Amino acid sequence: GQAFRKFLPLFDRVLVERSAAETVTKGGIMLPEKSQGKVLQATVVAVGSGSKGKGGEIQPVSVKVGDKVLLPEYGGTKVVLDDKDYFLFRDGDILGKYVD
Amino acid sequence: GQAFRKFLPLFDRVLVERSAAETVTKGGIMLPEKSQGKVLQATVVAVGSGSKGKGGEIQPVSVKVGDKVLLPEYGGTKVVLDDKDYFLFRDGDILGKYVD
Amino acid sequence: GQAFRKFLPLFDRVLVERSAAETVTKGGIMLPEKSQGKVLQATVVAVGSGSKGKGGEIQPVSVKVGDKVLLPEYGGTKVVLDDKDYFLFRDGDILGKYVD
Amino acid sequence: GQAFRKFLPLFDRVLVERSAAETVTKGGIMLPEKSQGKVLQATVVAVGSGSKGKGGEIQPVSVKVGDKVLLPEYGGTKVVLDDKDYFLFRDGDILGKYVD
Amino acid sequence: NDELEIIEGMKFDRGYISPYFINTSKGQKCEFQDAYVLLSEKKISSIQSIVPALEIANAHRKPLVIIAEDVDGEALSTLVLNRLKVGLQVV
Repeated sequence: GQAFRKFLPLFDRVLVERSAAETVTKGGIMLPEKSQGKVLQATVVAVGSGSKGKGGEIQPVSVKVGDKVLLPEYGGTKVVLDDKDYFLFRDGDILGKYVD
Repeated sequence: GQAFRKFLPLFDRVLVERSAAETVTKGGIMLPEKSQGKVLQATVVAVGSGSKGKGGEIQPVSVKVGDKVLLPEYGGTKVVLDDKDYFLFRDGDILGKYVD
Repeated sequence: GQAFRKFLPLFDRVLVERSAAETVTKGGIMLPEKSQGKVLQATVVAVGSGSKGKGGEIQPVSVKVGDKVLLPEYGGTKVVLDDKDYFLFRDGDILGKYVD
Repeated sequence: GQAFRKFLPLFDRVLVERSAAETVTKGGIMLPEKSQGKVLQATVVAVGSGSKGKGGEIQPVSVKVGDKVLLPEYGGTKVVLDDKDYFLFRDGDILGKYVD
Repeated sequence: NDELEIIEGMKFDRGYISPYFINTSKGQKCEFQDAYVLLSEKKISSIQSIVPALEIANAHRKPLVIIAEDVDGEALSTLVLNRLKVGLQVV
């Protein structure tokens, strides 16, 4: 597993950071701070050691720290590290991955 | 897995694009834009790497990019790529496949 | 398994001790004793022998006594040892681990 | 399996006896007989033969007659032997064990 | 007899929420000099919304008067507790 700010996820949990919400449209129109809601773009900051749900030997997590991911809109656990907010998901909950 | 617009599904998820709805009947009668609802014809645009639900080694997805498929009427996750709407299903949710 | 105050958890249960709640902010502002609620920082005081949920031979617990852990906000069983309160969780319920 | 008063638990069931409730505090204050409720300290009086929930060969019960155990607050089946009350639990329901 | 009374400044006829804020025995008044004023259009309920103002006031060693739609149980409890056990100058 790879730690982050002295925190290490257990099993197949992945700790991610949500991207900043848009405040100005592609034009010059600014948006209320109550209207952005929640964003589903995230970056992986920490990864667990392996999946306990696999029979026999545990399998490694399918994502690596630094990847950009598309998250579900209903899951996630809130954690605070150095007063900044991070979200903990299960490796099977991550909807997709972006590539460059 | 096969990517699409820099997006890659995870595990056994399939990303598809819905076909355009009919606007004029086989005759000359045009249809209201509120009456078409949702269409169950789709084309596969991206495919995941393999199924995590299979014991032991993961199995490949049963469909390939470019196939035309008949989707269920209740499932699907909404995603936006280049401001166009695509739908993410599980490989086991796809009802059928069309052949030429 | 490792005992604590003559108490030994069974199977994969872990006995932990919650940290003390904050009473004064980083400044000079004191906080009401009814406002702190519950804290999710804990230290492991006792560990069970192994997991009964694993097929075949039982696996050891993934944490060791003395570790600092981040707990869930909904689980835990209350126990009293020498009139002090300790909490019993399952090894799979512990959200994360801290490192130094 | 080990019998008790001509009664033998089946499979992985454990028959235990609850300890007597406190009637006087550490001082001189006596307590109403309606206020003690239920006590979670018990002693094992009978043990079953083995677990039917284990695939293949059945495994032995993890506790032995004479041990002192911490029980859950929600389970247990009531039985009467020689007009005295005993409680029947499953081997996996026992929360903890005490040692001397 | 007839009387003439001149009212200066800004008097708006609202009293202190809690007797605990009184600091002057003769007349039963809460009196401060060189005080910070915190104006809140909406009700103050949670401790997070109120703690920063108290921290700012205490850092500079000045009293604080909070004029707000209302003060709820948690923030009011914090205010009374700090006033009673610390001498924090708040109303």
